[PDB]
Amino acid sequence: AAAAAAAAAAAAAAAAAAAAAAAA
Amino acid sequence: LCKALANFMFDSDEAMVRIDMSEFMEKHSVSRLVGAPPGYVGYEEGGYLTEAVRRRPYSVILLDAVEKAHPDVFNILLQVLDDGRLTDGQGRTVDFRNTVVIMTSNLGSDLIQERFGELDYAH
Repeated sequence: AAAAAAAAAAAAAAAAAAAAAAAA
Repeated sequence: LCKALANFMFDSDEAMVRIDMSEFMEKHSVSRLVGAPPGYVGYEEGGYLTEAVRRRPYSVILLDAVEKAHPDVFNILLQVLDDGRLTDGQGRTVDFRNTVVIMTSNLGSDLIQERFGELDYAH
């Protein structure tokens, strides 16, 4: 008589980063 | 003579930082040695001169061929020789209180070759 435990289920994401440029 | 100071101080000629200012004949290479602001390209790297101090602050900073560059590179060294402070692109101060700044040129070389004889050192 076991009961299936609901989980925590850790997740993930990321993030870029642009870069402008001078144009001499 | 600069390598002699480096050899006296550090037992090696190239245990130092030489940055030859003939490479900086344009203005904007100020950003090469002090870095680039937040937003722009080389932000996460720092200026070359500031990082090279920030590792080993007791060192010798050599500038050679100082007549080659643009005249307004030398607000950076106004900061430097006022307080030993320099603020790279990330915005932290770098202590230059253990550094020696040597600048060389060949300005009056015609005048020196002409008049080193028959003249005192002072005038």
